[PDB]
Amino acid sequence: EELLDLFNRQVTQEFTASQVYLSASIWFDQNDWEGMAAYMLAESAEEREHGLGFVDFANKRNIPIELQAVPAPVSCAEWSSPEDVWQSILELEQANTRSLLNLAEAASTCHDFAVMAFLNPFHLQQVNAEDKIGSILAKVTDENRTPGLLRSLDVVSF
Amino acid sequence: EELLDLFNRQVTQEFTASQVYLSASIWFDQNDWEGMAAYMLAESAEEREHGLGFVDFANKRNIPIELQAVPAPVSCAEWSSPEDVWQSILELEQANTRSLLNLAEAASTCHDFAVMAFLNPFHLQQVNAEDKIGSILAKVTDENRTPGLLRSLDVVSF
Amino acid sequence: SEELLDLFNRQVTQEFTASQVYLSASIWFDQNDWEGMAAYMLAESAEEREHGLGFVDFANKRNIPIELQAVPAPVSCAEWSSPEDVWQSILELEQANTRSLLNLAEAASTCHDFAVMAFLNPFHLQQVNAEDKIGSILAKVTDENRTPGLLRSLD
Amino acid sequence: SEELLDLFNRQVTQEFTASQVYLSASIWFDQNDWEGMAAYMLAESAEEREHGLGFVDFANKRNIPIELQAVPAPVSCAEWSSPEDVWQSILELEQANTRSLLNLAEAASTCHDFAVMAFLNPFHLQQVNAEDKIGSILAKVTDENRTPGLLRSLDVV
Amino acid sequence: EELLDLFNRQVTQEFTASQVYLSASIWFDQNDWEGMAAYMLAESAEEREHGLGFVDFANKRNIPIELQAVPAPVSCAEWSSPEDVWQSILELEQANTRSLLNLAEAASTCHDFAVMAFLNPFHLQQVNAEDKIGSILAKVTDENRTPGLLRSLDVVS
Amino acid sequence: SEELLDLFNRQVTQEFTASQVYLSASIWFDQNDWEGMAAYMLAESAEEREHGLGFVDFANKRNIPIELQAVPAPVSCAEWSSPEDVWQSILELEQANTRSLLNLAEAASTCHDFAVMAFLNPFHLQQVNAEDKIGSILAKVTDENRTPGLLRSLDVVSF
Ligand SMILES: [Fe+3]
Ligand SMILES: [Fe+3]
Ligand SMILES: [Fe+3]
Ligand SMILES: [Fe+3]
Ligand SMILES: [Fe+3]
Ligand SMILES: [Fe+3]
Repeated sequence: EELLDLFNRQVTQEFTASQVYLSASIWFDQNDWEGMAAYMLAESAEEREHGLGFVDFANKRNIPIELQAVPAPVSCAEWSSPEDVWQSILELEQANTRSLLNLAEAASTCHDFAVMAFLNPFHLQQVNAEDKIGSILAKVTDENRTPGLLRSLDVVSF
Repeated sequence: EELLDLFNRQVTQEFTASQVYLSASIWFDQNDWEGMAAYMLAESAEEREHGLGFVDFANKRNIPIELQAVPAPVSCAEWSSPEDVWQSILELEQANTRSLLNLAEAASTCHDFAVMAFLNPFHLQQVNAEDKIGSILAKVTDENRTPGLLRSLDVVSF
Repeated sequence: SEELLDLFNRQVTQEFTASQVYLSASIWFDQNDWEGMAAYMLAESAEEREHGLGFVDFANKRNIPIELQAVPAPVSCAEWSSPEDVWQSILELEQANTRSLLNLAEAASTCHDFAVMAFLNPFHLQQVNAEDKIGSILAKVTDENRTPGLLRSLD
Repeated sequence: SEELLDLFNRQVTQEFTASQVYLSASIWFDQNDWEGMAAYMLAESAEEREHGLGFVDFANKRNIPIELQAVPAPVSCAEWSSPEDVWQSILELEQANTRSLLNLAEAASTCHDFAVMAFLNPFHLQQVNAEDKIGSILAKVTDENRTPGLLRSLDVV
Repeated sequence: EELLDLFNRQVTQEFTASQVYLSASIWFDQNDWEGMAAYMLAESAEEREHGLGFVDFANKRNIPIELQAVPAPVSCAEWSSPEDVWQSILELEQANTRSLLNLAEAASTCHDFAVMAFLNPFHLQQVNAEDKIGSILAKVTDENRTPGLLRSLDVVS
Repeated sequence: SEELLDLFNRQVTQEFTASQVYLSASIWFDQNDWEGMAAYMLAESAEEREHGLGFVDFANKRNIPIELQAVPAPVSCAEWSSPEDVWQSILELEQANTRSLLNLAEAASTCHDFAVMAFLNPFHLQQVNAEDKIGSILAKVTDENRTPGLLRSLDVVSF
């Protein structure tokens, strides 16, 4: 079953994203962006919570879950500035949205109304996540035009 | 794109509805039905809030909103009793409902799960609204069979 | 449209039917001195009645004619002889409850009745939880009843 | 004795029957935009079910075997055309409810079943109150319904 | 009466300004200036409240009100930066002020003391509004001389 | 010190690996209607992840570069068929967690890295408590499961 493999994968995607968020916190912390680091860390925990929510529903609905490996984050090796980090995070959220939409498609094809109902809050959370990340990225990109100015986004606002 | 156009039209319909409700408040106040007036004023505000909720979601989801003219209400030229006003308000809500349904249809066809999730509470609200306005119109039509009687219940209820 | 309106009317019957079966289970348990299991069944009986009354309220608001049907006599109680038999029947009840909701949602879907489908969502998720809760209780009951008297300690 | 046990089972059914009849009254009232009277009937529907539950509880304690019967479909609601028709059916229902409790009490009395007679006492008094209140409402409805629209006033109370 | 047509006009002008504020909110939100967007959204609501205030007064004083179309905001098509938006909003407020002054003019010629009294707080509100928009626009125009810096006005409020 | 810097990195991986193993135990228990044991495992999964994050934080402060590695898929779950099997695996996991900390501490001792040793101290004591508590639960489980049904009683009662 496709629906069931995709549900598994979704758990994996949430934990993958949690680890990518953690990688972002690390790069920020190492480069003394403690505000952006705390934001990424908080998002890491929340992504893990989403994974757990998927796990709990699957268990209730007798969808067998077998935990997969959580792949090592790869984009950190390339990051040179906060702009690069926030852009990777945007891509991560876009990919998170795409995987949920694929899972919803499979559910819709199966007439699985319970799964579709379960996913609705996630669909709306993704809209809010891509908007928030996108907006932060816009701010960072604008402020990084003047040397040192972005270092005030961090200290003040986050 | 059909879903962008319909999403924009939904915004217009909410604000059109807001103005129609305001027109109703005005007719009521000018004819000394202050309770019925207060109710229409409350609704006018709430319809505008729905509109703002659509705009907010559209902004987040990158659906470009271009605000359109809000047309002049016209039913208020033909009103001559409260019954006429409540009947037009029922028909407004029926058109608000139809319009949400067209939107949902477009989103369904596009497999736009986030838009469909967003609309759900509005579908349920429209059930409530058509029911509440139907009920008031029934009461108005019944009480208006005895002279003076309708007036005694603007003054009490509302 | 006719099919959707009659399935909605028959969902009310299903909810009340399930209420009565829960009540039946409560009775068997009380008669056989399982007051803890009887209390649980009595609470679910009230809750299934409330679900019915939710369906009724919604139909009234959406102008779906409701005509209340006979609520059938519960019949599994004639054959229950252990708690296990009762909880197995309640599990079957919930699985049937789930299928009737899914059929209704299937007819709404066909009719493009977005409002009805939205109404049903919380109920689909409630049935997921109900089947899981019942299934778990039955697993426990089945395991504990392997030793004489032990199940009496769960109650 | 057999007859007493029969009648006790029956009473449970009668309570749940009346619960459904009150629900049918709520429905007709809601459908016809009498939300106040519909609220009233809904609350009574709940209450009748609680009475039935109290009989089941007692029977279980006293080892009167109960076996739940079908709850018949309400029938009056097909022919109601105005609130007067509904309140009239509900008065009859309560009148019927009183008769079955009195019959059950007769059977208990013949058996010298003092515990059953004691259990029934608060219900006999509740039935007096119920018939009084329903009768009183029916009287208002029937009076106020002589002026078009005036009964809609009662409902907003 | 010109006095009556101008009073109706004024309602349309308050609602037009509400819609124009809403269009500025949208442009800001779409361009990730969430602080400016919130500010414009609150002003949109307040202009609607002013309109509603004129409507209520007109009803009380038997000034027949007939609601006009609220035209579509047009400046938003050409905005490219926050400076452009704020400049349009200043122009809206200036227009808002002239219209109130024209209404007061008509009221004065008619010796309509009640309308003049009703308008007093709005005249003083407009002085405040022009001053406040003018001051934000001066900050915006100054800060936008250094790339990124304006993005700090938004974030700090 | 590269040995030190690698072992520290590997310790993060070990804490997150343990987090996932505890999640897998939680899942087994839930699937098999042991909701009390499943809650306990879930709690422990969060706690191990917290330890991992504490090691990350200290590394960042101390300029020990952390590069996150793959967190391996739990595999003991395939073999579990009773709660005893699950708790046995979790004992062995903790024993492994203990050995990894001790090896890290050895490396820090060789390097005279007093700050790393001081940092590890609370974890060494936590590991004593952890092994003791899992070992104790495993003893109870093993005893109660000698009578059919009895172990259920103590998922539902206790936990
Ligand atoms: Fe997520
Ligand atoms: Fe609306
Ligand atoms: Fe149910
Ligand atoms: Fe009764
Ligand atoms: Fe103004
Ligand atoms: Fe650890």
